[PDB]
Amino acid sequence: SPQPLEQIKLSESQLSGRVGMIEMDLASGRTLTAWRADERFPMMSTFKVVLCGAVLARVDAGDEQLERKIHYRQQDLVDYSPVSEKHLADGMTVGELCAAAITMSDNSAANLLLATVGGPAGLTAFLRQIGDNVTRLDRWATELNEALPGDARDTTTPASMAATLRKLLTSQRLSARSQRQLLQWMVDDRVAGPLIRSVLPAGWFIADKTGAGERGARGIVALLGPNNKAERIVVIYLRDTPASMAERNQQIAGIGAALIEHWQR
Ligand SMILES: OC[C@H]1O[C@H](O[C@H]2[C@H](O)[C@@H](O)[C@H](OCCCCCCC3CCCCC3)O[C@@H]2CO)[C@H](O)[C@@H](O)[C@@H]1O
Ligand SMILES: *C(=O)/C=C/NCC(O)CC=O
Repeated sequence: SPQPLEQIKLSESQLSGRVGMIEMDLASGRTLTAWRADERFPMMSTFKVVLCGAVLARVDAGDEQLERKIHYRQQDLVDYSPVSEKHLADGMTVGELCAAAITMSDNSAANLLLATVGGPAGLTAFLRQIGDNVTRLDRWATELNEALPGDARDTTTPASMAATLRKLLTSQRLSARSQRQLLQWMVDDRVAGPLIRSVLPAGWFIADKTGAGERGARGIVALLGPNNKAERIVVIYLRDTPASMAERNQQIAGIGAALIEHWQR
């Protein structure tokens, strides 16, 4: 594979879409590779990691409990609720809802959690509280993936999302237990984790949350590194490409291949 930046450019050319990417040292925040890092991209389901960061902050403050059982109804369900549709009778705990939202991309679980933090506006206020003045959530689970051209709703930038993920996982804004929990939910992703491991060389750590939307929108927020360590945050978003899901997945994997082959920088 060519150098990371060269591969990212080739991906735009081949997809006829915009790619946004940041490679950041998790421990220090040093930005290593950046491309359209300050441009806007729909977050799609990747917003679920920030959502659970807001939930964890409420737990730390004594305003929420991961054990709290939420009983919900069938009319509360939205498109794609693999886990939540199975618990209409017994409900799910707040912690279970976060595991479902992050590890299975369960949309109803995400919406139930979103309401507890004050809806899209409340999650946006949490982002401003931790110093992210760019990322914004405006709609609910299904509707936020529309990715209309030029629509700033439900967007982030690679740079803001990477900085926000680092703040949630390592800045001590969240308690030690909460930082560990958020990381473990990413490590446990069932949608893409196993698939990524199947193509990663031996020795590489992966934790992640992916997302997809209209007009080719696709994205992943991840922790990656050799020697089985979460060395760097890697955020890649794609938008406005007519390419098949398979080719968008392949182009993202290709950027990963470039990073892996040329990791020392
Ligand atoms: O010399 C480096 C490596 O070259 C190949 O590894 C390939 C691997 O066989 C292929 O499957 C992968 O595709 C890339 C898979 C990327 C997976 C996901 C990346 C995500 C993770 C973080 C966020 C963005 C993308 O590339 C590597 C590097 O060329 C060899 O198979 C491997 O033994 C060797 O150690
Ligand atoms: C999180 O990103 C959920 C996205 N749902 C929309 C789709 O999966 C459709 C992608 O083509």
